[PDB]
Amino acid sequence: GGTILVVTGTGTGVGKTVVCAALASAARQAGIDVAVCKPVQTGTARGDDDLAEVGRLAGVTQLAGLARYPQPMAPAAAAEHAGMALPARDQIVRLIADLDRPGRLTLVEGAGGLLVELAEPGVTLRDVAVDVAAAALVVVTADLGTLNHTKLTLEALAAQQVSCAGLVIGSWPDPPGLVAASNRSALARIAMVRAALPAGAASLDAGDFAAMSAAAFDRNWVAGLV
Amino acid sequence: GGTILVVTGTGTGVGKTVVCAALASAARQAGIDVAVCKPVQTGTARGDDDLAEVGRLAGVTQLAGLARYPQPMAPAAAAEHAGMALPARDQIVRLIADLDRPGRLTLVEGAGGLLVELAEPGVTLRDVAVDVAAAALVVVTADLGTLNHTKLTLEALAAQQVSCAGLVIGSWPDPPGLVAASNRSALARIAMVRAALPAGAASLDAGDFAAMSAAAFDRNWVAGLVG
Ligand SMILES: O=C(O)Cc1ccc(C[C@@H]2CCC[C@H]2CC(=O)O)cc1
Ligand SMILES: O=C(O)Cc1ccc(C[C@H]2CCC[C@@H]2CC(=O)O)cc1
Repeated sequence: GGTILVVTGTGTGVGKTVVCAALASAARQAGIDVAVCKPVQTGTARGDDDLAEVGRLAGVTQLAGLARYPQPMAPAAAAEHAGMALPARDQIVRLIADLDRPGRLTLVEGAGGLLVELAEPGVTLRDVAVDVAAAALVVVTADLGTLNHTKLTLEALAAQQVSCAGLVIGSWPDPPGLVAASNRSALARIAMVRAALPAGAASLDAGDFAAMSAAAFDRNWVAGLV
Repeated sequence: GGTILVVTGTGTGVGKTVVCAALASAARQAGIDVAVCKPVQTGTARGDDDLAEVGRLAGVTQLAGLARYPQPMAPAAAAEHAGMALPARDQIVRLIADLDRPGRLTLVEGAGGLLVELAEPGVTLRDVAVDVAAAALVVVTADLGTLNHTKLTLEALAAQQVSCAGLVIGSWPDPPGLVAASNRSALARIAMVRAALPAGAASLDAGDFAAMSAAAFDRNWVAGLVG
């Protein structure tokens, strides 16, 4: 096959989706074919559609999903509220494996943090990454507390031999500030910081977002992904 | 010795200090001698003093500090900003060991989350807990995101065989929305929820705080903490 990368985060609302779009965009601009799988989407009642975000920000067309829940909650809580089960582990893993092909960078977005239940029973994006032999890109914030959450997430990855492909700071403030500046240096000593997306990047149009994305990542690392 | 509990949290600003005071208050009301220690305190330049707040809220007089740093940041960054060094591992252990005595509950309040560096090189409250044979009480929020952070924290505890003394929800909203309610039920399936402090607990005066504290915990769990 090709390269499967799961795009996780230290938590919820840390920029997972915008990073997935940024990497997608930078990889497409490197001539890499990109697909994104988001097996479970919640929050559809209020308009949440992370696949469409990547579609519009990055131009990706291979956008694979299995389930959509109206409530802006955890997949398990959203599915409980809807009275309908989450998808099965086999559906997620097989969808990703069917998406994966030579020459292609396939990004996998879960929901919230790394140990969030995505499929029955208590299957997580970590289990899925083990099953498809994917490495994990970990999206982190620049804010107070990001170091503990990052170290916690990287331990959980290594505790299951899920390789860490690096960190991305989901939102980099202007101008940084003492905590943000200190955190960025401390994060680099924990793992490779592959990018720090400027704050506000999620609101960019497709051309501006592509420009930002190409500049945010190191071309050689992107091109080395596949 | 007695019982040493480290009081940690899923992150920063989740209620560790108020939980430390609430459990100290509850233990003191059951006649248990309580000492609270804060190995590393930052933010002294804006008046942060968790030992002083624990003393204010719970009446604890046996309060032991060690390292203090002005800036309200992580210990490593706050020490580097002040031109100072982090304490060594053995200094934190000595701080705690000197407090430990039979019949006494010694609470060790961390700074930030569990894997925060408290001593060079990369020594965390988890290591300290191994060193002094302490279990860890994990303070959590009820907010969206708490389940992942709680499971991450508990996994990190088990990875070094640090027993989890249970969870405490540091602020419980009244009434709870769907997410808060769903989270409390899910949290109780991953570990014992020892208490759920009512929102605004940090503002209660001494009497109300002591009453809140006595209600928040199961008297038999508190009284069983130390013989
Ligand atoms: O995890 C990191 O980013 C590193 C890290 C972030 C924050 C803290 C403690 C904060 C700092 C000032 C106030 C205190 C409140 C608290 O005790 O949580 C320690 C380490
Ligand atoms: O960990 C918990 O407490 C449970 C939990 C919490 C939040 C999510 C993600 C979703 C939920 C809605 C917006 C968010 C969008 C996103 O962050 O991708 C998943 C599991």
